[PDB]
Amino acid sequence: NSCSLSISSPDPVTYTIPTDKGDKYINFKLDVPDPRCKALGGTVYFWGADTRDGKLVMKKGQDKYTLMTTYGGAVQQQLGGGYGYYHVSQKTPPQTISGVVSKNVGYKPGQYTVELTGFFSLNDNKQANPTPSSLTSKAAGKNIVSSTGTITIS
Repeated sequence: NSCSLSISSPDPVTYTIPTDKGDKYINFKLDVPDPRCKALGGTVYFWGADTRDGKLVMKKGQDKYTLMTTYGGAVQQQLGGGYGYYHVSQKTPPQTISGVVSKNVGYKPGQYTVELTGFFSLNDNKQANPTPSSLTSKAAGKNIVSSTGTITIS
């Protein structure tokens, strides 16, 4: 089938910097419709502009910062981030992506924008687990989505 993951970031996340290393996660609400597409395993693959592989970047105006974004939500244990996929069933809820700020920095206050993709690798006709090798042609044929959320530094 032909399906994609939603991207809904619910307003800027409030980054509390109590001790600089406070750290917080920015939530992007991803969701794949049609249980038929989800039945494959609806593997969640996302990437932004982070410095490691591409995860997320907080940017406002001319201030873009690359942070190590590793997501949770429903991720398998902790194997997340770029190429961090989970096993979605036809009855699995939307997949939430969480972005982690460079807590080694302690950025300056501001409402930054975070760019994220987050498609699901669809296999069709299997109902078990999609092929991660399909990521090699990610932009080709696959319904890669992209949105921009927000991070309020505090």
